[PDB]
Amino acid sequence: KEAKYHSRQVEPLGKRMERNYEFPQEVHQDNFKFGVATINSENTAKEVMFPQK
Amino acid sequence: MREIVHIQGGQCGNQIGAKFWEVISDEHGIDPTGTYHGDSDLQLERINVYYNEATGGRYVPRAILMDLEPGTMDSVRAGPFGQLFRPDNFVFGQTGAGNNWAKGHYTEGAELIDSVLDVVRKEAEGCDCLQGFQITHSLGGGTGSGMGTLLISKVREEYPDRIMETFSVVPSPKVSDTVVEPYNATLSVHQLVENADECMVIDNEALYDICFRTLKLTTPTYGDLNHLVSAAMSGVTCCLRFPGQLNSDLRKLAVNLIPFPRLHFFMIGFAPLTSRGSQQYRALTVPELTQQMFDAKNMMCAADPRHGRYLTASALFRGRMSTKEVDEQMLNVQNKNSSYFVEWIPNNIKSSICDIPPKGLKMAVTFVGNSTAIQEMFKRVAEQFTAMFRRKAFLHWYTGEGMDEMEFTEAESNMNDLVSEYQQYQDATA
Amino acid sequence: MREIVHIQGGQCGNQIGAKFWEVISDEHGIDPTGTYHGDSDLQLERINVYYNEATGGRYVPRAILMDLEPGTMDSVRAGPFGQLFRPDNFVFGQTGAGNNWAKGHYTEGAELIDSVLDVVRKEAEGCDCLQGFQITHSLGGGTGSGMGTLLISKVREEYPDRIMETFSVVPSPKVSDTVVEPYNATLSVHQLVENADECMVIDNEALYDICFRTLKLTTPTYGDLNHLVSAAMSGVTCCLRFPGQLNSDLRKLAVNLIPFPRLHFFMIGFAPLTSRGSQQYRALTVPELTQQMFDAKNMMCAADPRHGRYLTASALFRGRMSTKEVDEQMLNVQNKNSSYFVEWIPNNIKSSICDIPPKGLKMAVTFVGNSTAIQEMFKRVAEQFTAMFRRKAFLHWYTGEGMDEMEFTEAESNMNDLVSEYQQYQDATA
Amino acid sequence: MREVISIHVGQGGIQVGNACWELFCLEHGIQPDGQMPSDDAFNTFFSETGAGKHVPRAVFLDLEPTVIDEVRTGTYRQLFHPEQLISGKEDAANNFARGHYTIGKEIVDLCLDRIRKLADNCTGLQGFLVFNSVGGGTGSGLGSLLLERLSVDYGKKSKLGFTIYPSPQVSTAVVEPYNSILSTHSLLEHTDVAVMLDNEAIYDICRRNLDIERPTYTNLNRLIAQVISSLTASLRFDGALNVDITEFQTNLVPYPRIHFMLSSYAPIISAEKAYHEQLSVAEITNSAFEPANMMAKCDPRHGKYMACSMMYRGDVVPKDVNASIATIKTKRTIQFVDWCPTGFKVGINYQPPTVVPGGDLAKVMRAVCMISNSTAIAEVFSRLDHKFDLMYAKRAFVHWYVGEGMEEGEFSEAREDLAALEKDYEEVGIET
Amino acid sequence: TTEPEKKFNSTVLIGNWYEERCDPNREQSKFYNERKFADNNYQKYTLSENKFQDTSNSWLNFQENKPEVKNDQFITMNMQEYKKPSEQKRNSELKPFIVKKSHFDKNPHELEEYREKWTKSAHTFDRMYLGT
Ligand SMILES: Nc1nc2c(ncn2[C@@H]2O[C@H](COP(=O)(O)OP(=O)(O)OP(=O)(O)O)[C@@H](O)[C@H]2O)c(=O)[nH]1
Ligand SMILES: Nc1nc2c(ncn2[C@@H]2O[C@H](COP(=O)(O)OP(=O)(O)O)[C@@H](O)[C@H]2O)c(=O)[nH]1
Ligand SMILES: Nc1nc2c(ncn2[C@@H]2O[C@H](COP(=O)(O)OP(=O)(O)O)[C@@H](O)[C@H]2O)c(=O)[nH]1
Ligand SMILES: [Mg+2]
Ligand SMILES: [Mg+2]
Repeated sequence: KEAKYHSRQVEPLGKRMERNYEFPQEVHQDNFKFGVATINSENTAKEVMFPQK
Repeated sequence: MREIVHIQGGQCGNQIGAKFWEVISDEHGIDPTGTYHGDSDLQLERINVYYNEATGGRYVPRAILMDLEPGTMDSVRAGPFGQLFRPDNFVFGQTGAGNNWAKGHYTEGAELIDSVLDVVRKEAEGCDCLQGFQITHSLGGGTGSGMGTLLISKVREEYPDRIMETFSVVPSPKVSDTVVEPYNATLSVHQLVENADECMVIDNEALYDICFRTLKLTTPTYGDLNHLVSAAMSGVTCCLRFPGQLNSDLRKLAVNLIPFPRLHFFMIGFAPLTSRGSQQYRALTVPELTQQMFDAKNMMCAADPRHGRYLTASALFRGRMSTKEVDEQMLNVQNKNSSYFVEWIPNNIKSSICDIPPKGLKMAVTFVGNSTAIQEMFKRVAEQFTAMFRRKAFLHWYTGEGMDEMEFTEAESNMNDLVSEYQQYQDATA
Repeated sequence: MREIVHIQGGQCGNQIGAKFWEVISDEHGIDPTGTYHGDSDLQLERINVYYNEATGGRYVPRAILMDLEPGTMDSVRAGPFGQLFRPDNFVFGQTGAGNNWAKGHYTEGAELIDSVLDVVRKEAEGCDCLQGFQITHSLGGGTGSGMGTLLISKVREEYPDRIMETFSVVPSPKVSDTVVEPYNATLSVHQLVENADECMVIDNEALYDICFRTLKLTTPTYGDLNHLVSAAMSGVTCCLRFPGQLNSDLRKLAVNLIPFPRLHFFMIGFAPLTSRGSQQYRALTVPELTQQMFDAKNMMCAADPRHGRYLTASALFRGRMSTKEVDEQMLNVQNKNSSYFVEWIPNNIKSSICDIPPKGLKMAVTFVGNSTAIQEMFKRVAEQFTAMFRRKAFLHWYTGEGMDEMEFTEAESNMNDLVSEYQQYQDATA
Repeated sequence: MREVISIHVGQGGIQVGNACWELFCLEHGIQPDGQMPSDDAFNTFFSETGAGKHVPRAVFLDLEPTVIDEVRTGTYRQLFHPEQLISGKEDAANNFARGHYTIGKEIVDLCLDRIRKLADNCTGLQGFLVFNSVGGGTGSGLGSLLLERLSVDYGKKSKLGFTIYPSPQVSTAVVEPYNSILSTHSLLEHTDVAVMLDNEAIYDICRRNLDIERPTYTNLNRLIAQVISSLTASLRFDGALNVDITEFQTNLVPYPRIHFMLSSYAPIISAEKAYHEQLSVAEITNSAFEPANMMAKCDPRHGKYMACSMMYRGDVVPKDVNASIATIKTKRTIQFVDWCPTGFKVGINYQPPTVVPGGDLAKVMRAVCMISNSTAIAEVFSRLDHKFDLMYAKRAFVHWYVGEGMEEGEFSEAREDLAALEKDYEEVGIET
Repeated sequence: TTEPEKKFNSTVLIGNWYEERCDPNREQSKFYNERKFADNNYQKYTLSENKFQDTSNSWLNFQENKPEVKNDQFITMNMQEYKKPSEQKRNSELKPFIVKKSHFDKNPHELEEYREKWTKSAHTFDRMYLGT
């Protein structure tokens, strides 16, 4: 009954301010890794030359 | 006969050789297990070029890898095509050169070189004969810059009649990797110019420029650069391995490329490199191949070549093409770029042909042109070196293992004299 | 099968012997009763060395317990494992000794010594091929040094072919446990150097040593101190009861550790002894153990081993360990401590390897050492003797049983001789 | 075949090292019991027992029993050796004279005995990482002597010090400036390199990223823990291009004397509102050199730059690094010293960073750590100058230094040491 | 700074408290979690047991509690190297550098995956010679 003082629901002790948003639970749960992207790997490194086709 | 051995130092040389051996193995049809799996008879005719044989029928590469630190060699061994090498050949220290020439050339390298020299002597004496030494390394790293040059020096002091080929990736100022790069680069250049029979520098700046502009694949990694260096490598030795109409060994290349004793620096370029989006679109023809292999952008170094006129240039065409087309194109180009060719050495383009092409494509061309334009890299390196040396910055280490300022003065003087003598012929007229 | 017999006298001898049979009881797999509940076959082939056989399959140790007072005997059977010992003229008196050496050797001891030699002859002849005798007793105690030694003299007179071993605990000046203590010790040393082939000294004062400065237990009790002596005692015969690469029985040690007839005094130690605190974080291997054995603190005798030099030493390695490391460590330790080893005798360290370590451990070593330093132990004991004799203190008590002062001077006469003779090798040069 | 000796002295080093070890433990999956639940990476900061658990290569030195007793009784009591936590009985009482001349002597000797034990166990020692807080007495006194002792005992091996200097405006003691000037002299002539981590800035870092207004010393200590990991990331994990400990003062020490630089870490954005931004390397680097990322209270803008060695950890392809160098150079706000036209040492690694469970940080896939040496570092030493000058005029608190075994003149001589160091910095910055 | 003699029932941080507490036979071992490690009175209604250290009973023979040591402690070398030619495998320790177990050896499938994908893949040799 003390948290909702507008001083406990903000400015906590030893933890980030609880700005309650909602993550998309389908991701972010197991190993979702922030970031813009994982430097998407392109097609081929070597087969570009020596076409093998 | 007329066989060649491969000894490499530093991480850069280690990687480059690890890729070149894979390229050659693919070309000859060697599978990772070491047992032959080629198809054609000519796939085996010249297996003496780079491979020795042990009991049981498997093949091993005649390469001795040397690196002062164990991480690079350990990583290289456990990956693909790491089991072909003889572990007895491996040699390394346990300290780490720390990018310091003093450490890599006077204190640590001097003691560490004994075993490497012994194994090199054994390998050289083992087989029928010798024709040259091809060495890959970088002038910017301490361990390479020191041990590689010292090994070349001792090798020349021991063998006076065989040629030596060395490739170094000089540090272009735009993209740098070490603050003390100019010091070791200039000092190694000095130590090499006096005793290097052949050197063909490859610039990573032009590497990146080409790997962006030509192929147009957005995010190539180190693998692509290493490959292109290796393909350029194989372009110069395919002649000694396969038959044709006009063979040309490394000594012949020296004969047709080096006008004077003090001029043994070359810049190369590989073609064709077609973008995945257009490979079906570009046509395969001698005029197009020649136009590209003379294209400015196709060469491996950022030093602008149009800033001077080639002293002499030779090319090793690969594949089946009528010699007349090559000769006619060479004549036409020599006429069309007269201003870009010196006027006292007529008929200054060399030709060659090989029958069996590379793996999959039809016509392949490797370019080796000693252009007066190579002045720019040394000029920029000297420009940074003079400023770096005005305040003796970072000089206390270099003096901390016995090497004094007199050695630096001598090295800088030699490099500047080389630059002056190299610009001398640019203004020379008949 | 070259069996051995254990005879203990006096309180100290009985207590140490009580635990000694306890440790061996567990290793072979003997229950507090004597029905086999071990696991492997290695614990029955050589179970004849210390244990006989009887009807019903119960194993009963061939031990002799002997004291002039009943208190000590009643206690041993009182605790667990007291059900094993033979109730058989099982010698005990009803007069007590009262810390009087003369009392235990001439009047009171003599009237009972005849019977004890009767049974000892009985048990000894039981073995097929006798190996030797081992006796544990005390010098500062009445019954032990006095009545026990007279038994030592008799045995030699009847079986010169077998060798005798002892585990002699002598008082140390620092820790005080008796006032007439200095006398009875000197009166006993003379009587062993003439008959006993091997003597190993354990100092009750020292025994805290490993206990408090290395083992680091706040309240060790006499129960704890007993094992340490027990730990070393069981390790002397490591090869005699299990297979191995290099079997080395007791007789080997005598010729291997006693260069001269009258320098058969050794000091022993045990390792690796590590406190309950760091039981897990230290590695047990050849390098670790070998450094602990020669540390001065670890040795079981009050004398510092760095005040002189060694002549011979024995190492009984236990557990499966590679031979090369043992030999290399032995040589490495020898050279680095040249100043501590006499010069005229070369190769003054021996090795031995058994096939099985004690239960609950992987590797273990017992050290048996001869040092010219052991002179430091007697001088303090002898020094006390001279100071307290000029007043004939306590003399009248010893003169009441017929022992005449004409013999006390004789006893001290040889005591110094052992000091002088044993010493002249501390700086003798060939 | 490579390892490092970790020496913690003083509470400041003890606590910070305490927090960092949690970060190290998770990175390799070593449980508190020491056993591994389920390649040769752990060798760098652990020593095998031959069979079973693992032990850390560290030795804790302190005088006050209380702090260590918590370590010897905490949730990680089962990691260190029982006999490597040497301790004394009497505290230094924040009087440096007690930690170097009267009391610290009786336990400094014990340190060398244990250390030579670990080194003997080691095979290829590379260097030392010693933590000492200048504002902490016990660390201050024992920091100075140890560096002198090690140099004579070992010689040419390198060493770095993650010191914790006082804040320009925030203060914890009242005599802190005195112990710094004395201690600083001990480190200039015996330490090849030192790192600046003044606690004042770290608070600023906390507010502008995490949105936290009651950080606790565990929160402050956590950030440093990741900073150390960045420097040693290459020594133990495979990568495309590595940078070694010996290759730190090869590219970060213009002259023997000038051996100080301040580091920064980023990006630091937790799961709260980190999703809303790209975190691409091109933009991550831009945050690197902003004045708000300086983990030390100084104004890089006040001066030029000598040479900055920045090591990346993550999935950054090497190419995206190159475009960064071009972007930074063209900028005009950050100006380089004249006599080092190229001074960027580029590092790359593959293993991404870790997150301690229940902490403020999140798990971002890209991480950049900067160790930059700047002429602005003279500001920190210049500002402490007035603190020393003002008090010594009236010799306040001096009377407790003369009576503990320290000569009065010791204070006077320290004045020249900092005076010369300030003069040299301005001397280097002048263009030719 | 000298070693003091035992005075206080162990549990205090006074000298020689680490070693003494390690003893399992002592009742002091195995203390209560909520004793210490207590954030607040109400978070956990009550205590819990955790145990202290993991040490053997008798100071000597401290290697007990490990079944692996028990298993190998009762074999002989003669029984370890000459057992039988049928199913005897080497046990000597080689150099780590020679047992790297290259990736190709790690996963056999990738070994055969290579080759046809790269070896003898649409190569042209039809040499332009009179004889051939
Ligand atoms: N990094 C870090 N530094 C701290 C912390 N707490 C205190 N300090 C610093 O430590 C300095 C003083 O040393 P302390 O750690 O407080 O105590 P100490 O190390 O035992 O030194 P003494 O007081 O002489 O015993 C202060 O000026 C603080 O700047 C902390 O939690 N983390
Ligand atoms: N082309 C190419 N160049 C590399 C690679 N790795 C490193 N380099 C170059 O090597 C230079 C540094 O050399 P260095 O590592 O110090 O030489 P070392 O002392 O032998 O290790 C850098 O400027 C890079 O450009 C690579 O995989 N490919
Ligand atoms: N280590 C050890 N020494 C003991 C023990 N009991 C007696 N001693 C030693 O024996 C000496 C006294 O021997 P004493 O009782 O007179 O022998 P006794 O005449 O046969 O009864 C003392 O100085 C002690 O050092 C014991 O349990 N352990
Ligand atoms: Mg024999
Ligand atoms: Mg403190």
